[PDB]
Amino acid sequence: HSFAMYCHNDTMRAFGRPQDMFSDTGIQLQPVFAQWLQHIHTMTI
Amino acid sequence: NTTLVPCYKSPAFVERMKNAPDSYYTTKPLKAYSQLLCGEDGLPRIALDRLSLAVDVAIPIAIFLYTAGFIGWSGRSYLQAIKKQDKAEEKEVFIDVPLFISCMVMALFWPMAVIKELLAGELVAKDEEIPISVR
Amino acid sequence: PPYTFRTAWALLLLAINFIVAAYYFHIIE
Amino acid sequence: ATKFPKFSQDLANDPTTRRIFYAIATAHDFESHDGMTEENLYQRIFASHFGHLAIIFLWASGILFHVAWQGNFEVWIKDPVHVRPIAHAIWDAQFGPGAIKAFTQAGARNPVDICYSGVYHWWYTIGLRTNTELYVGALFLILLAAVFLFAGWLHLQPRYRPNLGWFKNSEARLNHHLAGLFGVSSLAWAGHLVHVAIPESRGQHVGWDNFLSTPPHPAGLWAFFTGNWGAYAQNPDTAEHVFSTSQGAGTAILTFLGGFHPQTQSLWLTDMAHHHLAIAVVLIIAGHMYRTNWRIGHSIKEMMDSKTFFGRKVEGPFNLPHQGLYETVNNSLHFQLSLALACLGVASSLTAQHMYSMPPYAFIAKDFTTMAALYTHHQYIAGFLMVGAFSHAAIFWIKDYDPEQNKGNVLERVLKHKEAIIAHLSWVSLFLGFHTLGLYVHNDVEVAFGAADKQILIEPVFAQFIQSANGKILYGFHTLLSNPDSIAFTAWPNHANVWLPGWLDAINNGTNSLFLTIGPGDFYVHHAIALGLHVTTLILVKGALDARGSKLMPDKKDFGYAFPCDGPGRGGTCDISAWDASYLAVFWMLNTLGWVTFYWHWKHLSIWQGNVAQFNESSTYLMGWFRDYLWANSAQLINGYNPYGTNNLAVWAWMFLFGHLAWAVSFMFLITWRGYWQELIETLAWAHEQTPLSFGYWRDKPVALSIVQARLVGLTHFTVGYIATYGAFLIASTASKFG
Amino acid sequence: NDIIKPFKGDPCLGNLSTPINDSPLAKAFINNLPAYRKGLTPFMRGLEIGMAHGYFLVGPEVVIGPLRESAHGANLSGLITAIYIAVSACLGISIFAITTFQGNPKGSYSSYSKDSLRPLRTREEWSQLNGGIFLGAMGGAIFAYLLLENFDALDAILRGAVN
Amino acid sequence: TLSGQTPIFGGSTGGLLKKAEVEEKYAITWTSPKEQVFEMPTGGAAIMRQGQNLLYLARKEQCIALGGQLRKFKITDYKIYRIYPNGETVYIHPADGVFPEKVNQGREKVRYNDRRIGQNPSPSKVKFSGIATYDAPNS
Amino acid sequence: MTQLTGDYAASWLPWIMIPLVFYILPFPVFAILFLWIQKEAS
Amino acid sequence: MSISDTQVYIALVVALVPGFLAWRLATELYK
Amino acid sequence: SHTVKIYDTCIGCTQCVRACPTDVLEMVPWDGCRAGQIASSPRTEDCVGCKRCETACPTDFLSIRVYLGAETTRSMGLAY
Ligand code: F6C
Ligand code: CLA
Ligand code: CLA
Ligand code: CLA
Ligand code: CLA
Ligand code: CLA
Ligand SMILES: CC1=C(/C=C/C(C)=C/C=C/C(C)=C/C=C/C=C(C)/C=C/C=C(C)/C=C/C2=C(C)CCCC2(C)C)C(C)(C)CCC1
Ligand SMILES: CC1=C(/C=C/C(C)=C/C=C/C(C)=C\C=C/C=C(C)/C=C/C=C(C)/C=C/C2=C(C)CCCC2(C)C)C(C)(C)CCC1
Ligand code: SF4
Ligand code: SF4
Ligand SMILES: [Ca+2]
Repeated sequence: HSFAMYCHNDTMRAFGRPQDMFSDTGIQLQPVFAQWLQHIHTMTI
Repeated sequence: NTTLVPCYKSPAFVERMKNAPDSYYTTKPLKAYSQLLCGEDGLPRIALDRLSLAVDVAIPIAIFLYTAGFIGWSGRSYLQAIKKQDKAEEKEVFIDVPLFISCMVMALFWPMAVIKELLAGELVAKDEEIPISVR
Repeated sequence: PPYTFRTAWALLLLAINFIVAAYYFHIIE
Repeated sequence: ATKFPKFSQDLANDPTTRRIFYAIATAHDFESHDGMTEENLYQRIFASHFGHLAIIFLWASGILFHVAWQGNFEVWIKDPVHVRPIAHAIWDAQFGPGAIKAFTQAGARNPVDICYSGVYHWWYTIGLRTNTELYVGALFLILLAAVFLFAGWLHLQPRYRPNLGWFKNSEARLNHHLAGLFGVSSLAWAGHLVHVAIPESRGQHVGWDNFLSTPPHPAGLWAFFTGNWGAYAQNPDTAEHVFSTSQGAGTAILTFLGGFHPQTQSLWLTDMAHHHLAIAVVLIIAGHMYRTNWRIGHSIKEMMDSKTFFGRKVEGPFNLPHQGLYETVNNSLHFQLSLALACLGVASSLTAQHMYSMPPYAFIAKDFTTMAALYTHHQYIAGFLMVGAFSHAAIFWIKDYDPEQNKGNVLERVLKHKEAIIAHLSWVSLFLGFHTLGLYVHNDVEVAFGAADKQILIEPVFAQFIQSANGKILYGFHTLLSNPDSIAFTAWPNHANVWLPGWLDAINNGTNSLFLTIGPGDFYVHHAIALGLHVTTLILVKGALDARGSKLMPDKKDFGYAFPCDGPGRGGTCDISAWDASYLAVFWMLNTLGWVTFYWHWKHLSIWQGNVAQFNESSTYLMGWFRDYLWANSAQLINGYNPYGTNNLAVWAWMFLFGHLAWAVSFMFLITWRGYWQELIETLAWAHEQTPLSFGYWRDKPVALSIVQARLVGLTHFTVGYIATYGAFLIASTASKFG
Repeated sequence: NDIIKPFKGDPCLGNLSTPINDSPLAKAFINNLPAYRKGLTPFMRGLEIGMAHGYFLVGPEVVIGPLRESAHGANLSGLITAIYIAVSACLGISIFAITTFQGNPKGSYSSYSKDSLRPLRTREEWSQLNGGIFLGAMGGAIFAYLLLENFDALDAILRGAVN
Repeated sequence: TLSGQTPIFGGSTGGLLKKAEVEEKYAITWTSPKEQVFEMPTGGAAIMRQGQNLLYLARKEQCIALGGQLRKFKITDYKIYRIYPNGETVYIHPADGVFPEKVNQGREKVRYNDRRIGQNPSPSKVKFSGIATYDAPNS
Repeated sequence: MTQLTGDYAASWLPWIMIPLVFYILPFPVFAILFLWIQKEAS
Repeated sequence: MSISDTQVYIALVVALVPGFLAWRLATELYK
Repeated sequence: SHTVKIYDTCIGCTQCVRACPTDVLEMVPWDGCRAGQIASSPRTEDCVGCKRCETACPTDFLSIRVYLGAETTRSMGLAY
């Protein structure tokens, strides 16, 4: 679930399917719990 | 070979002289490269023509092979110098530098030493002296 | 013993080798 | 106790997973199967060669069928320079629109693959012009493969199964293989060239319904038998002849101009027909050398034991004791297999070294990627055959060698001084690596600090003498075919150098690869290559001569060929078997051909792109090999697919990265060793037994795969990653700069 | 010598040991068909027999049936044909099982019959067979119906038209 | 047969698996004069009892690994049994009741070659024969 | 183009055999080839 | 002119002949 | 099912028996030694193949050889 998703992306971009790769534009995988902490650590000022 | 010409007459190599700083390194050596057989790219080269370079393809070879044998002979003669002493087990881990130096001065005239090693039948061990494997 | 068959097959191959060098050094044509 | 594998009983009772694996890797070692006799051994060797010949023919019919069906041979043959050959079609149901568009190339209306095999140029030269001619060739080879699958089945029937005496009839097999298998076949091939290939290169269509009526020469069948043989070379093709047309064509069918066809830049077809005709006659003559059953001929067994040289007492052939060698070679199958592989490994290197310098097929010198892949293919094939030639030398020493029959002969004299041989391969290897790496990294350091004029540059004036001794007037040695007044140039008593004006026209033309210009950068790689061939010979010779054993374990013959070690005692005996010297030498073989093919490719990539002065000025130091070859030519390979699109190199960019992974996963099987994985599998076996809902359970206990197997599993990945990475590099770095 | 032997070595039996019934390949194929595979419950015998038949039985009616002219209606006519052929076939083997297994089956299903070509001789074995044949021939018919009514959607995904 | 009180041990993960009751299983039985603690061959530590001790181990190497540990507690009265799944219990160590380092009478030279290892025959001699070079009834 | 097609004759044939030999037949083949390597010799 | 539609199927049934002759021989070598 | 053969070069140093982790080796009386002993291998189906017996044999080119053969469930040491 880390490396073999890089081989998923490496294969969709080679096929010419950038909309079914784990991109910010394809299938987004957002770091939800780390973008949350980035919000917590800047509103506490 | 005739494609190689001296760096005296070589358009690609005078260009090397033109854009050359000095600092210690590109004037004193680079004048001495003017006597070398120099390619069609301004790069000194080692060609093997005839008597023209028969002495220059012998100065490095004679200087190396003498001092390579000098290291080899002093290192060899020091080994038998301590095998006969029956102390060679620890004589090797703790170098006996007066003995090793005296084995180096024997190795100055090593080319004439190896001949009388060979002519005495003493340089090379006989075949059933030597530990081998099953064969 | 004097080597008579190893020699004259080594000196034969040097001979062929020295002929090749003879054309190499522009000696014989 | 499972049925599989049935050939070995003690592997069938193996309770673990190594019996599935060891069955695969032992399934062809027929001499070690349970309940095998020598009589039964050969009859299965023989019958599995028929099954192998059929696979070669079914593979060859797959080449023909797919270019007949999905290739563009008809379109290609009208312009063999500006259109790309099609290998086959692509059906990957998971392409996107960017890969359909990218791979729809070379005038195709569907995704296709560009043929880099050169079969298009081979068939265009030997006289195939229509797709139907390719299709009936494919159908014929399918049926020709059928008669060998049947023949293999036929010779396992008891009434047709040959006896041991027939197989060990060495003199009868040599007589037929020389005279019939090579002699008649090359005579037959000169028959095709004279009847089909040469006439169809001049425009006229010769086929199966046509060839019986139209003679290939106006003086056919009568100039030969009278002895007026010169009639077959009266008017040859002129220099303005253009291929596969009647304009400029001649009538000569056996003429010996030499050099290249000025329009295809290949050897003349008439020059090839005359070649195989001459080879056939020499080979047929050679096939009447050994007596079969007519008491006129030679006996190989008596040519060994002979000790009388015109009455003079000699020890044997060339005054060397060869007694007992006939019964040594004849009864040893690994001795025979080692000699066969060593001779294909030379014939396959020789294939690669000649087909780039002297292109045989029409317009193949102008297809750089095909020309590049064909060289790298046959050199890598030849490297493996050389490793296997020395592998089976090591099997021969272990299993089928005895000191009794070979007492005092030439084979036993080698073992008397096997350490003198190995110590000297050790010296040459040490000499050639100190002074090639040391001369490269001196050049690196001097170029690094700007003083590129302080490089040690040794002109390879001995190979330049060869080229001058063959015609190259470029250097100026002016001797011996560079000297027009020499004895060799003129051939004074006969002046019959009919081959010389054509050859010297080709060698002195700089637009071909025949005797390429050689510089100081070429000097250094030939010592890397020499260092490479010496270490990998050292590893293999050490493994063959120490297969009987050395002082670390003097009993290696009892333990077989492929065993792990002899424990950690006596210091530790990892990789001690003779098999581990074949394993260790595949790395050096791959490395060495990764210097041969790197040097071939970069030297030609500089000629092809016109930037010849890039190889000459930067192959003398190792960064130039790394910046101007690997880093420079990777640029369009790795951009086969970027965030912005995808092109026809998207598969080469993917196999390039595929081979990096296959290479890296090899290091897992090569660095980490068995007992680490057994303690980890022992843990996973605990987890599976103790967990609910996991209802499966191993029929055979999962064990970490064995020591000699991981060395083979890791060697397969290293090899597949070495070949997929460079295959993708070489194809994409050549077929992207160019067509 | 001769390749045609008496059937299992008994010359009086009304059969022959021939390359079609007694070959290493032919015995291996027939004796591993679901009717004869060793180690199957009668449900799995019928389930695997059923699905092979329901699958192909929808074919001959959706392309040369009366409804072949249209597209959505052709598949219905092919499915229901497989529904009807199988329901009447599974009606056949429920009433076969009732009428042959009635105390001492007259024929090849007797207790002392020793017949290998029909090993289901129980009426505990013919009832799971009926359920397998039915549920199999229904699922096979539906799967071949779903694959055919979605043929345009399936032709695209085996041609890469869906990217 | 076999009996004894099991040592104080909280149970491990390295103990018997499904091979114990399906193929066969081992039992080491020793007597201790003291209530001390020993290292478990399957990981951990257990307290050996005061009388007759019994421990079930998966393979024979564990038992002789433990037996070699018992000799460091000055205990040399241990016996190793092999329990087949049907239930009978064989005595396998020490096989004759005395430890194999000791020499008895009545034991036989088994797999003894009456030659130096150096003159084992070449593999070509036993070519296409059942035997190997190391059985080799010559000398 | 945006589809896999074939200009070659019988272009429908890759359409069915690429699924057949690559992801429909191998699992039956790997099952048959599994039953052969794990059969009792009784 | 590429090969016709029928010529592909002719090769399919022709190649079935060495497809079975391989079975002839693989089993005769006692797999 | 390995094959632990013992050769006549033993000196009865007894060291091979002690190193064996699985009690394959044991001493029998003999006469070709001052020790009057020689190793024997009565329990070789129990041989695990570790060659730990060969490391302990002090005779040059040692008298005891493990000949790794058909590997079974107890010669590979599997607890599962
Ligand atoms: C049946 C059988 C069986 C079972 C059941 O029964 C099982 C189960 C388990 C569980 C419980 C666990 C968890 C799961 C998960 O999570 O994940 C998944 C995975 C998988 C694999 C999954 C799988 C499942 C199944 C198999 C499915 C099926 C498939 C199909 C059927 C095929 C098809 C067929 C045809 C013929 C081809 C596991 C695991 C592990 N494995 Mg294990 N398995 C087994 C098999 C096998 C084999 C062969 C091998 C070799 C490859 C292995 C390996 C392994 C490793 C490394 C590991 C790990 O890591 C893990 C662990 O340890 O924990 C902790 N393993 N597993
Ligand atoms: C004319 C009679 C004849 C012919 C045509 C053959 C032909 C063949 N035999 Mg047979 N054989 C014969 C008589 C004959 N044999 C007799 C009388 C005996 C009894 C002793 C045998 C016993 C025998 C055995 C035991 C075997 C064969 C095998 C073979 C096959 C070789 C494998 C192969 O095809 O590779 C390729 C064929 C080529 C021609 C390749 C050519 C490329 C080579 C490698 C390079 C040639 C370059 C040349 C040498 C350059 C140097 C020339 C010089 C002038 C410079 C081949 C078809 C093998 C087999 O069974 O296959 C099924 C095998 O196992 N034969
Ligand atoms: C890097 C070295 C190298 C290079 C440049 C090539 C180049 C070539 N090879 Mg290859 N090959 C090599 C090494 C190499 N080979 C080695 C070491 C082996 C021994 C295993 C092979 C065995 C081999 C075979 C059997 C064939 C070729 C063929 C070809 C030609 C067409 C493939 C292609 O387009 O190029 C692509 C670049 C590549 C690196 C791919 C090469 C093909 C691989 C190596 C095939 C691997 C065989 C494999 C064991 C079988 C697959 C398993 C199967 C069950 C699916 C091409 C000129 C084909 C041919 O003869 O043309 C008609 C062909 O049939 N080669
Ligand atoms: C005519 C050529 C020829 C023939 C007939 C043989 C025959 C034999 N060799 Mg061999 N050999 C050869 C050439 C040949 N060799 C070459 C060229 C090499 C150098 C690599 C070797 C090196 C070699 C070694 C080291 C050994 C043999 C052994 C053997 C014997 C057993 C065969 C076997 O292992 O079972 C079957 C073998 C296999 C099923 C191979 C397993 C899979 C291989 C690694 C291919 C994997 C490719 C991979 C799947 C491709 C990737 C696909 C894709 C992802 C790209 C057998 C008599 C063994 C022996 O001598 O017994 C004592 C032995 O250990 N050979
Ligand atoms: C790139 C090379 C490479 C790869 C792929 C691996 C992969 C792996 N290593 Mg390894 N390792 C490597 C190099 C590599 N290593 C090297 C060079 C060393 C030398 C020190 C080691 C030393 C090492 C140790 C000591 C250990 C591992 C472990 C592992 C496993 C970790 C578990 C995991 O990641 O699950 C994921 C699997 C992968 C990431 C592999 C790639 C998966 C691909 C992308 C998916 C394949 C798709 C599909 C299945 C293809 C099949 C299709 C069919 C036709 C065949 C894993 C399989 C650890 C382990 O065993 O874990 C329990 C372990 O302890 N490695
Ligand atoms: C060995 C030669 C060879 C090779 C490497 C290929 C390769 C290929 N073929 Mg095939 N094919 C061949 C011979 C070959 N063919 C012959 C002689 C015929 C005439 C019947 C066909 C007819 C054919 C059709 C109709 C199709 C292909 C297709 C394909 C492609 C996809 C794989 C596939 O489904 O094929 C299926 C396999 C067959 C149809 C039978 C071929 C098997 C041959 C006859 C024998 C191969 C067995 C081999 C020798 C044994 C090695 C096994 C093991 C040791 C590795 C692939 C590139 C597909 C395609 O066009 O891709 C877009 C396609 O649908 N081929
Ligand atoms: C004899 C022979 C042959 C033939 C064969 C045949 C005759 C064929 C076939 C075939 C077939 C005929 C196949 C089939 C199939 C099938 C399947 C695969 C199925 C399925 C299914 C499913 C999966 C279902 C499911 C379901 C259910 C169950 C319920 C719900 C719904 C659903 C749908 C989900 C040949 C010559 C070729 C060769 C070999 C031998
Ligand atoms: C001159 C020249 C050349 C050539 C060379 C050659 C070709 C050679 C050779 C030679 C030879 C053919 C040799 C050899 C040898 C043999 C032997 C046999 C040896 C030896 C040795 C030894 C014996 C050693 C000794 C020693 C010493 C001396 C010192 C140290 C110690 C020791 C012991 C090591 C070149 C081109 C390069 C360069 C230029 C010119
Ligand atoms: S085999 Fe080795 S360790 Fe055992 S008694 Fe003999 S010499 Fe001693
Ligand atoms: S290999 Fe290990 S278990 Fe076998 S006899 Fe030697 S020491 Fe004992
Ligand atoms: Ca999508």
